[PDB]
Amino acid sequence: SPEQTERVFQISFFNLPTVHRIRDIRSEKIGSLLSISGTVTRTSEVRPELYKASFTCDMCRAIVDNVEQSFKYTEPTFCPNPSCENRAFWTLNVTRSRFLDWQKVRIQENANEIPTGSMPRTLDVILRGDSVERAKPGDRCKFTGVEIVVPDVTQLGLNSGVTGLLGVRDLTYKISFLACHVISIGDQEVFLNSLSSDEINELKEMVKDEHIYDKLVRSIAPAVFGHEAVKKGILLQMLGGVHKSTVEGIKLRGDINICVVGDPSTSKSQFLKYVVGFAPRSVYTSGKASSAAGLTAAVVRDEDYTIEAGALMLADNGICCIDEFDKMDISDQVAIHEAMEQQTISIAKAGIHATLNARTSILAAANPVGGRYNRKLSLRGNLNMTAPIMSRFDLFFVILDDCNEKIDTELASHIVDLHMKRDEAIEPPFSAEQLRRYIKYARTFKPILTKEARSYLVEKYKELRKDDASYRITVRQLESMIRLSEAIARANCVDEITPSFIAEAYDLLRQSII
Amino acid sequence: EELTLESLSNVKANSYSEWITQPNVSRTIARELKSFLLEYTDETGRSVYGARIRTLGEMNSESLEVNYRHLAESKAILALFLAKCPEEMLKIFDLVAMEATELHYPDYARIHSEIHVRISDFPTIYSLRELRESNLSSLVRVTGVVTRRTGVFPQLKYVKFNCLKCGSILGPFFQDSNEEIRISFCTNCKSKGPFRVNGEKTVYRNYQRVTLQEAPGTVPPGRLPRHREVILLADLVDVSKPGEEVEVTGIYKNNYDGNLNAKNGFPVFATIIEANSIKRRFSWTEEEEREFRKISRDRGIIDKIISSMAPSIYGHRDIKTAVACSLFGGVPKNVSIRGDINVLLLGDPGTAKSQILKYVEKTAHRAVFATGQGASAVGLTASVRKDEWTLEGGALVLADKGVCLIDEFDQDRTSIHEAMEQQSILQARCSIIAAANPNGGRYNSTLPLAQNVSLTEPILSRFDILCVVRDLVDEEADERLATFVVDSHVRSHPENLQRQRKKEEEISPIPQELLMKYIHYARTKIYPKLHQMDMDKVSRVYADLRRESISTPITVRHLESILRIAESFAKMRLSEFVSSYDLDRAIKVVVDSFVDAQKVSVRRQLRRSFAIYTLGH
Repeated sequence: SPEQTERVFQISFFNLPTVHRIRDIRSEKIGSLLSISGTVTRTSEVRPELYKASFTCDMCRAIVDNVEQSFKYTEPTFCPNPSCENRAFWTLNVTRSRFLDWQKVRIQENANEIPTGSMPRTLDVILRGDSVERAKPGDRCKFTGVEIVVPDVTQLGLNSGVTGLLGVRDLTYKISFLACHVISIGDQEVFLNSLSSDEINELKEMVKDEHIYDKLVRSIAPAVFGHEAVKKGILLQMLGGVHKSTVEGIKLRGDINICVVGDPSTSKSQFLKYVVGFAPRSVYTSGKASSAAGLTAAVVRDEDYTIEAGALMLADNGICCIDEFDKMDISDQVAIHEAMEQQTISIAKAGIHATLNARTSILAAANPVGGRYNRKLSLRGNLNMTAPIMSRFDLFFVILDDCNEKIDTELASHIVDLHMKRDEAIEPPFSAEQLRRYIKYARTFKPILTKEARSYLVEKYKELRKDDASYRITVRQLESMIRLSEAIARANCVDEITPSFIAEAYDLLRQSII
Repeated sequence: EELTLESLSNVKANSYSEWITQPNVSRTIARELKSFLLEYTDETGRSVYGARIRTLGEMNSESLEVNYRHLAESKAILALFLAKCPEEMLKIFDLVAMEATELHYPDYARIHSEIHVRISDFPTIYSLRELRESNLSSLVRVTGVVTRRTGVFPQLKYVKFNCLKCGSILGPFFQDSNEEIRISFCTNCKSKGPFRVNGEKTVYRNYQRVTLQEAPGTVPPGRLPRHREVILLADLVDVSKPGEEVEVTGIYKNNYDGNLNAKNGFPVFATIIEANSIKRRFSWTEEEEREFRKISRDRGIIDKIISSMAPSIYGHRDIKTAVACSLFGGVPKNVSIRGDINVLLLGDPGTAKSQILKYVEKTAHRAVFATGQGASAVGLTASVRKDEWTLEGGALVLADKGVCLIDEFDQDRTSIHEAMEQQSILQARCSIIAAANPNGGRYNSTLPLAQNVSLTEPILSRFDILCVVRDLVDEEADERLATFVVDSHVRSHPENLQRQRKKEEEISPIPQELLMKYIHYARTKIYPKLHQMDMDKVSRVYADLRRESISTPITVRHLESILRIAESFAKMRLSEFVSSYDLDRAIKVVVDSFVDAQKVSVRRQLRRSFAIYTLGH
């Protein structure tokens, strides 16, 4: 075996008593160990930083080894051989030199941490060795280590600046951070093992409950009063459905996608906020203040053209909440329809071709034309959007204000009790974390269609066609029925699809038909 | 001296590369490499490397190929030494491979100046994210889709130099391409001097580098893949193309870059894999031709092919027959007749005409699918981008000799129509199959096809067949569609290859791959020949069809399409000579196209007048 060099030793320190924001850092704090809380906006690729360098003198063949390097690349000051006076002609050897892994992870303060909403202060966090690829861009993380100052390499020779050392040249200092430790602050059996024993017991009890479906539907949006159909649709979407692809190659979408249209002051945006909070790997945004192409994908030049992660990727493998969908561009809606059933977002600009899986569930909230839902107006065209997209959408919820005095008094009392008692007013059947665990278990489950379930789906599709007797119902409606049946089987914890589940799916589709 | 292989098994050095570098161990390694090429034994007993040498002689290849697994099977010590120091093992291996190939074939060195061993079937593959600085300077396999492929360019394998102050002579320094030769010294005098390139001893080799990047599945979902460049060795150039998945066995290596250090804020070296070898990830067979002739029938083969066509689609059997005729195609004619057979499908949403077009995309040898909203005329013509400037071929140009696809029939319609009049989209060189919704909505019987889809009357005449479908709700039809769809969902579902057979449920009598290969065989191995008597009857029928079009049009282009569709029916029967029934069914297809045009307006009168004309037999 080859002779073994001395192993590099890394020392990581965690659970520091205090954590400071990027804005909290100061030039006086440099040179001391510190823990910083923030979100990693970007992470540099892992690189072999020249931690130790080995040079060979061309004049006398004398060789140096493992020379320490400053911020700039360095060479031996004098030839190791006393006879040779060489100070140049140093040729590096990759094998004799030792390189540590290198990765710079840009970070920024939390936007919520900023009091006035101002731009968060950004800090450069250096990840090396095991710290490289120990965090992900866009994920909040706490970094512990010594704050550092980066001199100008051009001033070194490789605003105010120090001079007279550099010599005549001024030297400007760039603050940075080196993180000794990195911590991220942001099958059914495998999920059960990941769950603690108490969590497994609670999930088992909830799954054993026969009213689990209705209980979850009620638990959706505890603060919101009414909109039980929207709650059931949200629960079905979060549960999801099994993906399937035909032998001919056509691939159906397993994720449920819905679009909600209703009058203002119906808390559709509140439902979107609750869904975004509940769904892992989810991103919420307002449609009016957004860029259509930027949401789907991003492209930028990196120090050469590169590809930046899009907003839709933040929602990948999870629900995507869309607020002010009517205010958003119909071009963006058509783009979503283009990347809804086929998914597979791709880039062809800047000369670089990139691919994106774009696998996510879509939820939307919108104000119908005229500022309020019109029952006389058809379900299609109340919110201007592509007809194939409307067909591919699993459901189209309708929200209408109820003039009933009892409902008005109930909503008023619920809002007043909320304002008085904070979270105590809400009484969801299940806790948010328990419902999330149930959703994960149901996602681990893959419902299977029964033969009686298939016959029931046939009958329900025939009934939907009779209701068309055209544009409202289609084979896409049948696909939505299958997806909702899978979601209902997941919610009821039944292993296989049932005719009753298909009946519930048809009932939800008929409610969308209105 | 030469050490024993058992003595070489222990590295006995600071590194395994140093062990290989030690001259006695290097001579022993060369002897062991020749002995290993001789020692690897095939099931026949001939050396696998010896058979590779015979194949290299027959191919006149400049580079020998040696499987890494074969080196593990025999001289596993040499294999491990290569895993540690692939270049150190591979230089001696290349010398040994040249010696073996020359021993097999005299003057093989005169044929090839240098024979280089190439790895094959490398054992372990590492992802780019899994690849690290420790992986650098050692051979590794990488599976990923190339981000881009640079074109092959001339490069100096070695470069002699001239010192301006000294004599105009220097050693032919080999160029590893990891960095500039950068001798930083004069050969004639031991001091720094200008080094103008000298061609007296310069060696020249083709060079190409294709950046390697992880596949989107290889990267975690929602995460952009890491990219590490892959370098093609000389004679390994142009092995891969941009955007192509490949598994490359290459030594990862890091090279210092000042700009990289400036961007990182710390000294750093750019990492690029250098492939010692590359292993990158529809024609009818002859046995397939025999089986296709056996399965084909003199009569009813068109019915079997129509049942096989559009297996995903339910109903639309006429559309299936038209698409089958277009896919079978016809022999080209040059002096009016076009070899390609054009098909058009129109129907309300849910007609699955687009599904039939997708099946046709599989059926055609090099099909390209496009839609009117999805593809512009100029965009489908070509794409232009900076390379320097370079051009990209259009989609219609990409689909050649295999039936092309069109949808949403208006820039794409201009590309189609300019193609139909021009015979050029750049020639489309492909049959046209249309799956267009009528007026962007559910089909209405009152609208003639020209109104339902904007097009040219000459385009309708040029189409070998035109199809129109009207939406309707029937109880039996709903039951059939529901049974087929539920069966398709169960088939696609994981719970339900024998399971794949029960999943297919014999929806198509002819398997789709076998039918596409049979259409290709009936287009290439079989060349349909129009029958003269059937053609005389068809010419009388074409005169009658023009007269009937005047009565209630029909064109010589439609008659030529009848000849081409007769060739297509002969292909469906795999007959070198077009049958009279083939010509009759082709006249029926052209008559169906004429009836489909202005359907509600003229279809009843056309059917009454053409009951005798549609089929000669």
